[PDB]
Amino acid sequence: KTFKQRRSFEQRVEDVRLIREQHPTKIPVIIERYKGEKQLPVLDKTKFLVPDHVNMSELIKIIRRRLQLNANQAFFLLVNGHSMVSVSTPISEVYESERDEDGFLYMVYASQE
Repeated sequence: KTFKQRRSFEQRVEDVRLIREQHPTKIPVIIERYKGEKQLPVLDKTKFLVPDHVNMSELIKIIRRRLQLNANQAFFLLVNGHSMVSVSTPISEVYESERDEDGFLYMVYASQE
Protein backbone atom coordinates (compact mmCIF):
# COMPACT_ATOMS: atom_id res chain seq x y z
CA LYS A 1 0.00 0.00 0.00
CA THR A 2 0.99 3.62 -0.56
CA PHE A 3 1.77 6.03 2.29
CA LYS A 4 -1.73 7.53 2.16
CA GLN A 5 -3.37 4.11 2.35
CA ARG A 6 -1.06 3.12 5.21
CA ARG A 7 -1.85 6.03 7.52
CA SER A 8 -5.07 7.96 8.10
CA PHE A 9 -5.44 11.62 7.14
CA GLU A 10 -5.60 12.40 10.85
CA GLN A 11 -2.35 10.50 11.45
CA ARG A 12 -0.64 12.27 8.57
CA VAL A 13 -1.62 15.72 9.80
CA GLU A 14 -0.29 14.67 13.18
CA ASP A 15 3.06 13.47 11.81
CA VAL A 16 3.49 16.82 10.05
CA ARG A 17 2.62 18.75 13.24
CA LEU A 18 5.25 16.77 15.17
CA ILE A 19 7.87 17.47 12.50
CA ARG A 20 7.07 21.19 12.77
CA GLU A 21 7.77 21.09 16.50
CA GLN A 22 10.87 18.87 16.45
CA HIS A 23 12.38 19.87 13.09
CA PRO A 24 11.18 23.45 12.36
CA THR A 25 13.70 23.95 9.54
CA LYS A 26 12.85 20.78 7.60
CA ILE A 27 10.24 20.14 4.90
CA PRO A 28 8.21 16.93 5.48
CA VAL A 29 8.55 14.95 2.26
CA ILE A 30 7.04 11.64 1.15
CA ILE A 31 9.01 9.92 -1.63
CA GLU A 32 7.58 6.81 -3.32
CA ARG A 33 8.49 4.80 -6.40
CA TYR A 34 6.07 4.69 -9.33
CA LYS A 35 4.00 1.49 -9.13
CA GLY A 36 4.83 0.49 -12.69
CA GLU A 37 8.56 1.07 -12.19
CA LYS A 38 10.85 -1.89 -12.95
CA GLN A 39 14.39 -0.53 -13.37
CA LEU A 40 14.60 1.79 -10.35
CA PRO A 41 14.92 0.23 -6.87
CA VAL A 42 12.79 0.98 -3.81
CA LEU A 43 14.10 3.38 -1.14
CA ASP A 44 14.95 2.29 2.40
CA LYS A 45 12.20 4.51 3.82
CA THR A 46 9.22 6.63 2.75
CA LYS A 47 9.24 9.91 4.67
CA PHE A 48 12.12 12.37 4.56
CA LEU A 49 12.97 15.57 6.39
CA VAL A 50 14.63 17.84 3.81
CA PRO A 51 16.44 21.04 4.88
CA ASP A 52 14.18 23.84 3.62
CA HIS A 53 17.02 25.69 1.84
CA VAL A 54 17.83 23.16 -0.94
CA ASN A 55 16.33 23.58 -4.41
CA MET A 56 14.81 20.75 -6.46
CA SER A 57 18.02 20.28 -8.44
CA GLU A 58 19.96 19.36 -5.30
CA LEU A 59 17.12 17.17 -4.00
CA ILE A 60 17.23 15.22 -7.26
CA LYS A 61 20.99 14.73 -6.78
CA ILE A 62 20.34 13.64 -3.18
CA ILE A 63 17.71 11.09 -4.22
CA ARG A 64 19.88 9.76 -7.06
CA ARG A 65 22.67 9.29 -4.52
CA ARG A 66 20.45 7.50 -2.02
CA LEU A 67 19.38 5.17 -4.85
CA GLN A 68 23.04 4.62 -5.77
CA LEU A 69 22.39 5.25 -9.48
CA ASN A 70 24.98 5.67 -12.24
CA ALA A 71 25.24 8.57 -14.69
CA ASN A 72 23.51 6.41 -17.31
CA GLN A 73 20.32 5.67 -15.34
CA ALA A 74 17.38 7.93 -16.15
CA PHE A 75 15.53 9.59 -13.27
CA PHE A 76 12.30 11.59 -13.19
CA LEU A 77 10.67 13.12 -10.12
CA LEU A 78 7.04 14.18 -9.89
CA VAL A 79 5.94 16.69 -7.23
CA ASN A 80 2.30 16.85 -6.12
CA GLY A 81 1.53 14.59 -9.10
CA HIS A 82 3.13 16.67 -11.86
CA SER A 83 6.58 17.27 -13.34
CA MET A 84 8.60 20.21 -12.01
CA VAL A 85 8.39 23.53 -13.83
CA SER A 86 11.66 24.81 -12.39
CA VAL A 87 14.45 22.82 -10.77
CA SER A 88 16.10 25.93 -9.28
CA THR A 89 13.17 26.68 -6.96
CA PRO A 90 13.95 26.44 -3.19
CA ILE A 91 12.00 23.55 -1.63
CA SER A 92 10.58 26.00 0.91
CA GLU A 93 8.85 27.81 -1.98
CA VAL A 94 7.84 24.55 -3.65
CA TYR A 95 6.30 23.39 -0.35
CA GLU A 96 4.05 26.43 0.04
CA SER A 97 2.37 25.91 -3.32
CA GLU A 98 2.57 22.14 -3.88
CA ARG A 99 2.02 20.82 -0.36
CA ASP A 100 -0.81 18.32 0.19
CA GLU A 101 -3.76 19.14 2.47
CA ASP A 102 -2.36 16.78 5.12
CA GLY A 103 0.84 18.85 5.30
CA PHE A 104 3.26 16.52 3.48
CA LEU A 105 4.94 17.20 0.13
CA TYR A 106 4.46 14.11 -2.07
CA MET A 107 6.94 12.97 -4.68
CA VAL A 108 7.02 10.04 -7.10
CA TYR A 109 9.93 8.80 -9.19
CA ALA A 110 10.34 6.58 -12.24
CA SER A 111 12.73 5.70 -15.10
CA GLN A 112 10.52 7.21 -17.81
CA GLU A 113 8.79 10.49 -17.07
